[PDB]
Amino acid sequence: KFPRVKNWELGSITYDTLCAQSQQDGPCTPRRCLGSLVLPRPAEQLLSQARDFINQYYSSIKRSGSQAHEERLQEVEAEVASTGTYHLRESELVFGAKQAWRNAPRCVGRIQWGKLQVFDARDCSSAQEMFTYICNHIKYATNRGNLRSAITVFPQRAPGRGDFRIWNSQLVRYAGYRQQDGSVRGDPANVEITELCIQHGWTPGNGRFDVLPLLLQAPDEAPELFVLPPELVLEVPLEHPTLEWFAALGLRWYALPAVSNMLLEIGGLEFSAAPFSGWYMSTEIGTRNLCDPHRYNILEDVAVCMDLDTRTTSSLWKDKAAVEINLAVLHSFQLAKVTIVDHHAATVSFMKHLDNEQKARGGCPADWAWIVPPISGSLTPVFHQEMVNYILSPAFRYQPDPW
Amino acid sequence: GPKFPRVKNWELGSITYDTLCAQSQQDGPCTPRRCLGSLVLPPAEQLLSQARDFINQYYSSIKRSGSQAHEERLQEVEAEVASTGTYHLRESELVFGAKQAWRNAPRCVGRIQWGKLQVFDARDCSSAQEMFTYICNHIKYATNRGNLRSAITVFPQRAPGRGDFRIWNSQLVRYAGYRQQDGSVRGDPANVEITELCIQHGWTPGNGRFDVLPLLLQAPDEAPELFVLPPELVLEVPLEHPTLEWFAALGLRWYALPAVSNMLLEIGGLEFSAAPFSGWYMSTEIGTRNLCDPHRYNILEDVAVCMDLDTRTTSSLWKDKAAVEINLAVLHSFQLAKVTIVDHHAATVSFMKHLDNEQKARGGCPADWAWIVPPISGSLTPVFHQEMVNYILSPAFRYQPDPW
Ligand code: HEM
Ligand code: HEM
Ligand SMILES: Fc1cccc(C[C@@H]2C[C@H]2NCCc2ccnc(-n3ccnc3)n2)c1
Ligand SMILES: Fc1cccc(C[C@@H]2C[C@H]2NCCc2ccnc(-n3ccnc3)n2)c1
Ligand SMILES: C[C@H](O)[C@H](O)[C@H]1CNc2nc(N)[nH]c(=O)c2N1
Ligand SMILES: C[C@H](O)[C@H](O)[C@H]1CNc2nc(N)[nH]c(=O)c2N1
Ligand SMILES: [Zn+2]
Repeated sequence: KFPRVKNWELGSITYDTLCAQSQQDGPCTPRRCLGSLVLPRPAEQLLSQARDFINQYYSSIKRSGSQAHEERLQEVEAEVASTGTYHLRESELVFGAKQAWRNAPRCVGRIQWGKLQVFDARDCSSAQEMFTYICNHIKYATNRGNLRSAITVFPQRAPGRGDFRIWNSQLVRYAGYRQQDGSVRGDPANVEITELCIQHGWTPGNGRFDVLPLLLQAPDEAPELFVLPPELVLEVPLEHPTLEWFAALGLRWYALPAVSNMLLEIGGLEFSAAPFSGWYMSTEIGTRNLCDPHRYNILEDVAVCMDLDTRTTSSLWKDKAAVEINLAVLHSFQLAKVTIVDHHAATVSFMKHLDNEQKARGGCPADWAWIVPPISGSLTPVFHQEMVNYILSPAFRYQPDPW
Repeated sequence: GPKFPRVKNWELGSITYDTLCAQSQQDGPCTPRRCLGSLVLPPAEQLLSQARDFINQYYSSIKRSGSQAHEERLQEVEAEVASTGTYHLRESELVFGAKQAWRNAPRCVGRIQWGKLQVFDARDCSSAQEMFTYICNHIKYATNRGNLRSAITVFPQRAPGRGDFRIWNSQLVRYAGYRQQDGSVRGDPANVEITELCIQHGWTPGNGRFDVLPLLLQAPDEAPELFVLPPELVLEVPLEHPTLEWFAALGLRWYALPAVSNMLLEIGGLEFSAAPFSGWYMSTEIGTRNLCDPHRYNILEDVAVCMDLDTRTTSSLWKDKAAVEINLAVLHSFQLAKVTIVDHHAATVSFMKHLDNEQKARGGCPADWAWIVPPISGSLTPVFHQEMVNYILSPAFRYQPDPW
């Protein structure tokens, strides 16, 4: 039937009936659960996704059955019948983008879902125009450190025509320069994208925190290279509140977390270039970006600066170092007046969100393994909260790298 | 290419495929519509097919699959179920299935040790006094004065039209939880119910934070009887911190032996309702869950205050700091007292090795990511970065309803 969802800290029980409105399969079956996998392994179709979304939309503005509702359904119906596709009204698009964020099972920032600035960029016809749009998104979202959630939406995909794409996974990323002695200077996650940029004519640096250029691709054209104006890219030097040697490590991170390679699906329409940004949760930088073994991997360095017993695991040097690194990030962002949220405040707001959604929709799709932060899991309330995972539409999806 | 789940390690870039999951006979809670992977609690013909499957597992494991002894044992079991409705396991079959149930347990991070398990056959036990004796023997052997040893004691199987053997307590060692007149709980809140049950059954209760509970043991079709463990059998470790000298003054302690006693051990359709097993602790079980869960001892605020942290703002990471020191204290104290313990780094490293071993041996390993990843320092350990497939294999350990 419907999943009984229990919170083990409070003894409380909800029933998820929102999951019944899932029209898309996930990776699991009764025989085996694949919930920990990061990636996923005619015109009547399109028409029904379209009607469904238009229905959601008119329900959202409390105008179901009305004249504008009926008329909008026929517009969509007439357009698909004749051209095999259709187009969204700006207001529908705004609604759709907001629902997509709201439906995102991995996002711990969804308390904010109704407060999203949506830029319509569907009147874009060149890489160069994409660059102008992207720069404005960055300026707006960054806002001198008082970060604001934004999405910019580029022209949808069209049958038998290449996609608009941003090649970079994030609008802001540090280069990863593969040294021929195996090692990597900079961010190992970005070795491939850095190499692509160089091949398309970028003059490379030799630092650990070199901001990449963007490769933008207008349909069926080679990607073009655009160096972002340094004044648009706000960064925070990292220093520790009590450990005065920490700043000497020469660490920094950018302020704007903007995903640029995910696909946005609304009403059966697909937007292959639709970068979005909010603000960082501190553990994203402090734990994953700086401490992941296959990223900057600074745990041992900091642990030695703290004069810790690296010899054995049981001294918990790793854990001690990690906490200070995360503390340094929160302190540094706070000192620079750049918006940040720690994992405790984050998960506390997420619980409140689960509650809002239970009353609003009868449930909330959430991915436990992603919502629970990378350190201090059970210290946060989400750890103790059962969650149901499923795919609702509108939705953000992964898509292949365009190369 | 391959028609089996693809499994990736994101730290190392390595790919595997799980073919073992194909052997799964029991469905879990998930469907294509929704993932319920994070939920904690999600006929002779029937028996025969389960039994045949197990005897096949057994003969495969001794490499006599297809043999005469194999086909004979099958006929023996089929003929035994024929005249009685049940069958019985040979001793070494019981040992194999006990070890295979542990090896199959998706939630257990200690499975590297699965081959080294002492199996105490107690299928001759006929009273509650006898259960207590066997349990005491288990505690003595498993504890081994601090040099801990994996063990399980198997009591008689469920029998048609006859009451189960049951240990009412969830563990062999558990602290009491006394509900106060002011609504609070003294001791361990996890154990309020079992505590009140012990009292109802005649236990004279203490009033400490760390009172060991008596066992409520139940022989077929009999009321449970109460048994107090002799204190010298129950090894405890006082908790101190290696540098913070005041930590020892908190008066915190924990027992050495983690022994689960309310789980049902299923082998070839046969159900062993009382089959307590024990290993040694992974340090975060004590330091993070037992000592810091809000609904357990909840000492995080206490420790933080002592460390002089700013408990008024989340962004001080005072929870994170205190939690680290509490885990360090758990480790340091067990080490100092020479009681076996494994930290969450060492444990996960060893579990990675287990996965590699099982990949070669069985072509996969069922594993519950939410339960394998530790409750602090998640992405600091390698299993965080390891994708896992979860499914039910048999023989298996299973949750069972509480006897009352
Ligand atoms: C406003 C502050 C926000 C915070 C604090 C936040 C937090 C997070 C975090 C921690 C993750 C996990 C990502 C990872 O660790 O790789 C995530 C993922 C995600 N977020 Fe946000 N988020 C915010 C805003 C937004 C916005 C504005 C959108 C889109 C409109 C969004 C959509 C998503 C999606 C689709 C994912 C999944 C990404 C993936 O599967 O790789 N979030 N969020
Ligand atoms: C040898 C050292 C062992 C270690 C370090 C270990 C570690 C763990 C840990 C950390 C858990 C998670 C439980 C929780 O967080 O509440 C667990 C669960 C489990 N273990 Fe072990 N274990 C060990 C031995 C054993 C043995 C000997 C058996 C059985 C013969 C066993 C069977 C299980 C089962 C069935 C679970 C799942 C419990 C549940 O779902 O409630 N383990 N183990
Ligand atoms: F190679 C890969 C294949 C699949 C997933 C992967 C990691 C996922 C991309 C990361 N998911 C988003 C990470 C991120 C970065 C910056 N900002 C945000 N962000 C912004 C708002 N909400 C999240 N997310 C790598
Ligand atoms: F109220 C509840 C309902 C369902 C599950 C829950 C937590 C699971 C009991 C805990 N799982 C066993 C915990 C445990 C304790 C002591 N030792 C061991 N142990 C020993 C060897 N391997 C594990 N596990 C509470
Ligand atoms: C294998 C595992 O599922 C994978 O590493 C996941 C776990 N949870 C995560 N959670 C967040 N927030 N971000 C991640 O990249 C991941 N990775
Ligand atoms: C809701 C969630 O599934 C629950 O809190 C789980 C998460 N992971 C766990 N992991 C372990 N090892 N032990 C547990 O009791 C739990 N509890
Ligand atoms: Zn699942």
